[PDB]
Amino acid sequence: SRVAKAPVVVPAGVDVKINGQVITIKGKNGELTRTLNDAVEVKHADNTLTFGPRDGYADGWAQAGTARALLNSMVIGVTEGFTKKLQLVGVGYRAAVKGNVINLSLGFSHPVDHQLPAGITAECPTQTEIVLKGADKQVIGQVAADLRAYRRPEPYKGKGVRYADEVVRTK
Amino acid sequence: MKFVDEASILVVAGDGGNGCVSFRREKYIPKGGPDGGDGGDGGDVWMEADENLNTLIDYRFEKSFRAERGQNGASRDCTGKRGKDVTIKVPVGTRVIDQGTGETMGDMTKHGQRLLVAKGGWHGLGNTRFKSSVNRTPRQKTNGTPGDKRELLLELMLLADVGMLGMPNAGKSTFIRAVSAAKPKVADYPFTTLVPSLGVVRMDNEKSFVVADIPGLIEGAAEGAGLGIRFLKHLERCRVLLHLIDIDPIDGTDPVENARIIISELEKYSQDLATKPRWLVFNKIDLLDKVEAEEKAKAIAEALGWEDKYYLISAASGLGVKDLCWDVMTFIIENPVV
Amino acid sequence: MALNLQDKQAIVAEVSEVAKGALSAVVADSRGVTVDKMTELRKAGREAGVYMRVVRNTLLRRAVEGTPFECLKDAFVGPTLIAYSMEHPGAAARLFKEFAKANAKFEVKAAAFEGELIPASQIDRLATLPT
Amino acid sequence: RREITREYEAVAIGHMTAGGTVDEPISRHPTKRTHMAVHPMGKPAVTHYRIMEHFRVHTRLRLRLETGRTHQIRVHMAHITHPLVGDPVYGGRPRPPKGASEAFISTLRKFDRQALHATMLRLYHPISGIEMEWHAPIPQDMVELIEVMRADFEEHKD
Amino acid sequence: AKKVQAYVKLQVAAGMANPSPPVGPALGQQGVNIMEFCKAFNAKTDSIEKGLPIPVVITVYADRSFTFVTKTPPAAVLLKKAAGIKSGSGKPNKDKVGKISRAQLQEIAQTKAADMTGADIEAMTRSIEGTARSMGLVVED
RNA sequence: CAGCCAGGAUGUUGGCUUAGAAGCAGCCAUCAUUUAAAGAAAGCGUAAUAGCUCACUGGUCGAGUCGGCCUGCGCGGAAGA
Ligand SMILES: Nc1nc2c(ncn2[C@@H]2O[C@H](COP(=O)(O)OP(=O)(O)O)[C@@H](O)[C@H]2O)c(=O)[nH]1
Ligand SMILES: [Mg+2]
Repeated sequence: SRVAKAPVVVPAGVDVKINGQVITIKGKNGELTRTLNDAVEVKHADNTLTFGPRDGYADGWAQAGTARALLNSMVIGVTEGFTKKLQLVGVGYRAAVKGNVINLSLGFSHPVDHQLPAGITAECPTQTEIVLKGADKQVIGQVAADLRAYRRPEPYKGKGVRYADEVVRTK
Repeated sequence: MKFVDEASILVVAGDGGNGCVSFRREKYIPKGGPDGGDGGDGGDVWMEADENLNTLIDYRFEKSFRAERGQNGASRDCTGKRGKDVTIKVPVGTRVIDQGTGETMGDMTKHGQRLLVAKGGWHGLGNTRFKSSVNRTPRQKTNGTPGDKRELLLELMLLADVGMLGMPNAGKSTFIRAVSAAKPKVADYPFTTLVPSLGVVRMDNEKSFVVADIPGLIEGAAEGAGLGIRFLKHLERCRVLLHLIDIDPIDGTDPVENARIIISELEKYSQDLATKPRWLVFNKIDLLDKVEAEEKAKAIAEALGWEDKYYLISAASGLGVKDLCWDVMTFIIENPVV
Repeated sequence: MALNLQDKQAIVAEVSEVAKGALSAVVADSRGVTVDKMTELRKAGREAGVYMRVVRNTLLRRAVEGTPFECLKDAFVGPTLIAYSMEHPGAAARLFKEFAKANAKFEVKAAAFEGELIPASQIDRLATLPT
Repeated sequence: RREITREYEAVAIGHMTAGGTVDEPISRHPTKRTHMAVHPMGKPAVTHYRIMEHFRVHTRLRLRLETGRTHQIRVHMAHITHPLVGDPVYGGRPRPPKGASEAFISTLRKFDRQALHATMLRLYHPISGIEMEWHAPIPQDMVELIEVMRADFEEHKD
Repeated sequence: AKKVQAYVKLQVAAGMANPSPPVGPALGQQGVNIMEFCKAFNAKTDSIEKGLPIPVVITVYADRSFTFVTKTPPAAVLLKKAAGIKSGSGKPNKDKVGKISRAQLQEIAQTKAADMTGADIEAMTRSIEGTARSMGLVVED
């Protein structure tokens, strides 16, 4: 509702492709294309985007607000870049990146090799930490979530892999 | 595994399976024998020790334990199954007390001992057991015996082979930072350690002993001074008692009377701890000169009437900690439990 | 917010102070400190006491309402946070330059000490005041 | 007023667990004229019992009786289906334990009386007001009864 | 007065010599020793009197020593020696504990060295009594 | 209204039970005066300490927000050969 009312400004160097409903917001930091629920259309203005609902649909403003936020997740990604921080704490935990895959010595009997998607790269400024850089929220969140699925920290010592933003409670 | 708590629970034993009355009726004949059987014996309660459990935390969570009630009798001369005996996992060294001039049931010293606490009720009788010629139609049945009910005061008390008591912030937890593998929280403030984190020392194969931690306390008969009798209860199976006295406290008073009153309050706890052999050791010797703390160490002994070796121990510095362990271990071996 | 009784009274009291006001300064304490709050206002209590008002209500429809009635040229407070420091005794007292001198005293942002409009002037560093 | 305290020593059957109190009204047996059975509409009664040590299938126990009516202690101990040892009138049918020695079975045959004894009595002097305390030595039959049970318990269970 | 700078304050009295049972070695553990309590702390306190507890900031950043300044004692620690009883509250409000006159805590409250919120003397005249009647006292202003 | 950028301080470590509790174990007379927009205060983390916070206000966004009442149609409550 109110989210759709607010206009959104697009930066320079990024183009907006309109082919009906499919939209391309390719910029200086990669390319991506996303689709809506066939209920909210897109219109191009001088420096803003207006979407609007369509009659006959009860939800209406409900999914229209999701549209801008969906664009908001991919208008600054191709301009600023998205970085998520993951912390590995514990004795014997090893983390490194090789090529486009990550090898983790998390205490398994065999090393864990996870294949990263094409549009997301990884780097380890220090051995015990890793930074994830991507172009869209939807994939980068899951990749970080998948990493935590191996070592979801326990509430006793916090040992395992965890995001830097959240704090693991100890009991 | 960071807190110790004690509470009381209510155990109830299932009464026996009640008898049944019935009369078999076939598809053609309407008159049949007095069908029916007995009940099921009530489920008992067994008091079993456990290594993994070390507190009574679940017992505060669950104050009531229900045994399986015996199944009632059924037709076709059916007898109900005996109620399953509920087994309760308890840390070793527990003592249990009842009401109404109650007393202890049995001391647990080793794992594997199973103690009988509650006897379930015993099954009743059906009409078939009352078979006779003159009656010829038994409508009588015997009610199951009621189960046994009692309230248990679960007292947890450690298997401290070597028990030690010392002055507040005298380094009792620091003494565990020695060869002892336990890691109690250590800090300069008084009563740093409140939870008893017992440790174990293994000098060599076939020979080891456990050491418990009990914080110091001020002279109070009641629960005053924060700490008191609730911590002294973990004692009373310590074959050796260790006394720790500070030398030249940084801010406290030098021990000339406070080291004597702590002995006096031990007398009034319950029985002076059966006058067990108490060993007095010192601490805080690396702060001053080694030779300076020699003459003043023995001066305290006759000041308090102590005629023992008055061992000088540096818990933090680690000098002499091994010498005390050798002496106590020989004393332990030469005096087995008998 | 509560009902409108105190809002009218608060502005009316502020308006009545304009008739007996003097030169005033401004400050933008977006990141303020209570310790600093007890420096430029303890001086206000040092002079006479509690009479000094530093109420900060520079909203587009809170302090602007009294602008047409008194000091019409002060309509340019519509932009971002601006505070007032009104002096009843004396004409052009030394408190005007206090904020400018205290700008570097852990008060990095002080609304550029644009001041008020006694002579209908612009942003300046005024130090010639009756002492 | 129930001021005088009375103590009894008794031996019963069964592996006891803990003491307690029994409060059951009692009247005459409906059928047999030599039995005094528990009746819901009987005379109210209070009795307390404690335990000093257990045995194989028997026990040695100390208890206090409040009202000294006819055979009060036996029925209240028998109302919890734990009858006295050797009692022919109120105790249960003979039930020797599993793996009992021949000497043990003879002792129960030899001890053919009721298992009851009073040890400690407390009284208040009539014209002085000073308590007296007296104790009764354990009778010889009970000495051997607990002796044979102690040997049997220490041999079979151990 | 600039940032958090890990400031703590604890004391029981000024007439003592840093006793252990009341407070102990908790007078500093992040670079503050215990032997310096009688070198510079007892430089101005010992000059006048030791009869009122004094809280004070740590102010230690990277040096072994300290660079703090002592401040005024609390308003209620004086209620024991120059106002009346000293046992404590006892019954909080079951009855009237004591009586406080306007003469009391009037001129002594001005003895504060650096503790002031405005020059209005009347402001803290009734604010020093603000600490009062927290135990069952009666004001007679 | 909810968000974002900040304020959260003061006489003040609030008196007894207090070893240690000082908004966060036990009692509130519930103080009020300082600039005001903020309470001797509802929650983490320990023993307080130190820090995270909240009601509240200031600035920006700029048009509905808040939960009680009656009622139609719905959802879970609803597992068997
Ligand atoms: N220098 C030195 N310090 C010690 C020694 N023993 C204990 N301490 C210190 O005493 C402090 C407090 O000891 P604490 O664990 O509180 O003993 P408690 O009072 O019995 O609980 C610790 O921080 C140790 O650093 C010693 O032998 N030498
Ligand atoms: Mg210790």
